[PDB]
Amino acid sequence: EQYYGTGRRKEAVARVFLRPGNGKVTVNGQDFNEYFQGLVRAVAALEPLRAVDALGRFDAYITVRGGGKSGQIDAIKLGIARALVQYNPDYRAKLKPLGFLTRDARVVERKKYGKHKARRAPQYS
Amino acid sequence: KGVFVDDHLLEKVLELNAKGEKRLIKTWSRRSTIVPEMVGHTIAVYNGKQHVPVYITENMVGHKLGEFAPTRTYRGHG
Amino acid sequence: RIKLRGFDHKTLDASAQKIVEAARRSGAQVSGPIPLPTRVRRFTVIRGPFKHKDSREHFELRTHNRLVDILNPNRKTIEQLMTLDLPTGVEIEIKT
Amino acid sequence: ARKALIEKAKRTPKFKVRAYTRCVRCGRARSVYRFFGLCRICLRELAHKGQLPGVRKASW
Amino acid sequence: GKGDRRTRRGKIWRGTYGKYRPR
Amino acid sequence: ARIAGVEIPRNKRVDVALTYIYGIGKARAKEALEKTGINPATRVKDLTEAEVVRLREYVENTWKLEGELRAEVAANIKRLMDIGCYRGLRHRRGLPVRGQRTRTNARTRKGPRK
Amino acid sequence: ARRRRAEVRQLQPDLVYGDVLVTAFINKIMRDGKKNLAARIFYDACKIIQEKTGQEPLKVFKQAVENVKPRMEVRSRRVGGANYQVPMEVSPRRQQSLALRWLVQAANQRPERRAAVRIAHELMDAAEGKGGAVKKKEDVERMAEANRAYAHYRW
RNA sequence: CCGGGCACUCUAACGGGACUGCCCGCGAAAGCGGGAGGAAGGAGGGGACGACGUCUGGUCAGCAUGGCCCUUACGGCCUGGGCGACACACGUGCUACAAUGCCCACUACAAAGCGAUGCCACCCGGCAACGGGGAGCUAAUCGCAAAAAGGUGGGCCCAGUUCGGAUUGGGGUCUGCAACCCGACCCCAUGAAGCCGGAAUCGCUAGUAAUCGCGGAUCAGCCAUGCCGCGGUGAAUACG
Repeated sequence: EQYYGTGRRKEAVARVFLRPGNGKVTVNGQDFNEYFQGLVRAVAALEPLRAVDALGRFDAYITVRGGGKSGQIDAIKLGIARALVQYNPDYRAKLKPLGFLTRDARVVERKKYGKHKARRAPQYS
Repeated sequence: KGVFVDDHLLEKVLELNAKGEKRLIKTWSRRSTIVPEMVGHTIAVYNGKQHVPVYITENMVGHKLGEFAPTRTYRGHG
Repeated sequence: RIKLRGFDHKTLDASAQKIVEAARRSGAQVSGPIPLPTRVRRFTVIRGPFKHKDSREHFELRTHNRLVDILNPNRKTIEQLMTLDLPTGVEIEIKT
Repeated sequence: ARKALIEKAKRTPKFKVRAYTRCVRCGRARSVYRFFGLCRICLRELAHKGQLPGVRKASW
Repeated sequence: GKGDRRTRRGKIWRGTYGKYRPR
Repeated sequence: ARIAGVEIPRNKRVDVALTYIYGIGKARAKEALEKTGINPATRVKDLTEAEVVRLREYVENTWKLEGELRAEVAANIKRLMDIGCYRGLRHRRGLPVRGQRTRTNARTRKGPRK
Repeated sequence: ARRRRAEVRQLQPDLVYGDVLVTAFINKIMRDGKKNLAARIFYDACKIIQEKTGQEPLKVFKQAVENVKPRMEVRSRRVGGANYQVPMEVSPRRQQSLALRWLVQAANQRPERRAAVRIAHELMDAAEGKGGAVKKKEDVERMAEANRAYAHYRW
């Protein structure tokens, strides 16, 4: 019925269900275009659908929790690049060579005692 | 609602103005509010070192006690 | 609802498989070890006695919560778990 | 003014604002951690000896 | 901005409400 | 003149114009639009004598305002400095009233330094 | 990079035209990270390359880059006891950064009302020979060659 | 939301995994370049840890401690003041000088924590600070709580300005015995400098800088723009 992909990228959680068909997209109970309005990074995690030509092989149901607007986006990018290699384990071809797999450990750093914002050191004489 | 005057001074005050209006009450209460009976007397208020007297008038009723005997000595710089 | 509090987890996780293992042998039917998100209290301290704000250090207080439920209660269940193996540093809780 | 001072924190006086956190093994007035009852340098040397129940040195 | 109390950005930075930012 | 205590602000809106007067900021201004019926939009040239002599009839009547208020606040100094009163004693000094440090900064009550 | 060669990061394409040089201008239009505001101002002004002088927002940008990219530059070096500005060919990577950057500066300084409004204008004029970045490119280039007296004073 | 379910998400314990281990290139070896598979490769990011020592570095004012000295006072209590003074001088910073902006409505998406004479849901009264009433939580189940920016679409129109919030006047609240000296928070009005800064100088290499909001500690309250954290948007460049 579905195809499932676990997505995260920097304190974000994006649960995807590549339920086949037309290509309509809902996250958290609304069209992808309603939620993600304004955003130009918002077109998007539907790009893994552009690495296996399947804009017209899948509608989408997604749940998402954490981080922010464009930080959630990169989660569904791991959530749509995983829900396609699950459907066709022969589709990681043109997915990891196209770099849509993996999961970026690019996390915001612990603020350091002394440096005003992790590294932005105090001004001295 | 709320107005604060110590009440060790307003005790003398309503005992002094009552029992024949004198003046010259020395005190360590600049925290008090100069209630309108104090009008026309002489309170010797403590700024820390000195008991500066004040001749109480109408021109300053809802006013406090310690603005009226400033703690610091300025005169100038140079 | 046997809400097990504590500081040390390795001592706390030996007795929450103890009132887990032993009530199952003594009734039914033991909710497996559930781990609550540990509530952390930190202490950041100027290492030196005087001035030296530039140099400090980090100390934390990890008090990890643990809940466990008894499904079909029974007698002998609260008398097998009336007298229980300690350890010196674990917190209990009884409900239903 | 120091010891007769630490005595003065032990005896709550005329008002409830007028109380403060002095210290126990330290007579220390500042940086008093009330949870621990300990005064930043009280705290730290006993945290390293381990006389503080499950108080770890962090690292993350 | 964040130092002009009499507005929205002024209360927020500050941690306050009133008219220009209410609850 | 034009309106109120004798001030003039056209080419902008009416409300923003009523700001430009002494004794009306952005709040008292939109409370005058309420009590007269003018709608803050209109660009002052775009107001007709009626709603402008309506404007006045209310605003020239309720508050004070120009000429005065300058004198009214000043008599809260005329008395303050003639009184005790420390607060009027640092009006006699040209010094900050509401309890700030003077060791440093404190410039807008003294002017650029010397 | 006393040690290494200092890694050159690739950029993303831009979802709208899939161009790694369109992300590179939008990053230099950026300010305070607010990239969502950085991206409108292109397509706000790309629309201004389309409305005014009906053409190709893809191609007016890519010309305005080659119309501000400086082939010869001069950096000052210390010899004898002298401060000689050395004639050198500014590398292609230096160019990209050099092209885009003047392009934001010259545009920001413009006397027009909205941000993109300028952005477009500048891009148009750069390809047309007459911009603000276009003066600056010739300034550097003829600042060089005026200094070919220092050509073997090049590393 | 009920049932109902652990697959998820999440939680928090124990495990797994990277080893230049596999190939190609070169090298006497070690080792470097490049390849594949890989979530991540070549210390994967950060933390913690900082050698014999140096600076007669710093703290007798945290504490202890040799000695000197004071023992109706250099002890001690107390009321009030000072530690906040202001002709000036320098450091760290805050908010700015606007339109990649401010203003107003409305609409989304965090994380870390802290919550009993506490966090205060929700009504009622107040332009409000707040003031009543009042529900729930020993807290992943109640509460702080709003994130902000952002997005929508309207206001402003280059104005020392709907830029900027100093200053002062007045009326107010809350804490507290007590806000003259000396508190914050609120309402009205006053709306100064400042149109980006001489000579000089500081920080930072990737999720860093920039920018944005949130907590906590100490704390009755508070003069936090400080400090210790948390995450949101997210770059520039590196010939040498």
